[PDB]
Amino acid sequence: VSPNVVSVGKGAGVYKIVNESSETVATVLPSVIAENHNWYFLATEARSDADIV
Amino acid sequence: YQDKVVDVEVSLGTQPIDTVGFETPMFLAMHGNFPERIRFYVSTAGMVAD
Repeated sequence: VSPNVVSVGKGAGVYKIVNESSETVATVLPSVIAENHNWYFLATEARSDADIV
Repeated sequence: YQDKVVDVEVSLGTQPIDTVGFETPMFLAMHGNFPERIRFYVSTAGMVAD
């Protein structure tokens, strides 16, 4: 419930965490590189296909 | 009659000249982002700005 901030993480047990987002990697990446370009390895949390392509 | 004890002419044969370049391509798209007819870009980050 905004403006509160919530973060979820793993403990004991067998399950997985999936996060949705109103944005997409393609539309977000240009802003990041525009703000700061001091990195070389690119990794992403988006797991599905087009996000990787 | 002459008005100089010494006179010197100097001529420069170093004039540059315009040349054609076989590198830059063009893509004729459909949009209204900018008013002029052509824009040059050096990276996609520049295009995303416009």
